[PDB]
Amino acid sequence: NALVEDFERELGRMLSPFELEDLQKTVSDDKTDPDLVRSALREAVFNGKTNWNYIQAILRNWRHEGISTLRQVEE
Ligand SMILES: [Zn+2]
Ligand SMILES: [Zn+2]
Ligand SMILES: [Zn+2]
Ligand SMILES: [Zn+2]
Repeated sequence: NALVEDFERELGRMLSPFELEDLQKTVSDDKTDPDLVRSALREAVFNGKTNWNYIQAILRNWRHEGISTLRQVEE
């Protein structure tokens, strides 16, 4: 999974089952574009804050504003 692979490379560690499951959920259940997830990861990297919770806070701030696809944030 390229996305998981992005996460593990930046995090420098494997995702836990819970994180793997959280990612599945956000993408399928919550219908979040994987490229939107990846751009939250990008933004955490660009901030020098590559940690799970920080990436999720970026995604939550975007979800609050009704943003679930990368086009909505701008491709
Ligand atoms: Zn990648
Ligand atoms: Zn969780
Ligand atoms: Zn959910
Ligand atoms: Zn993609």
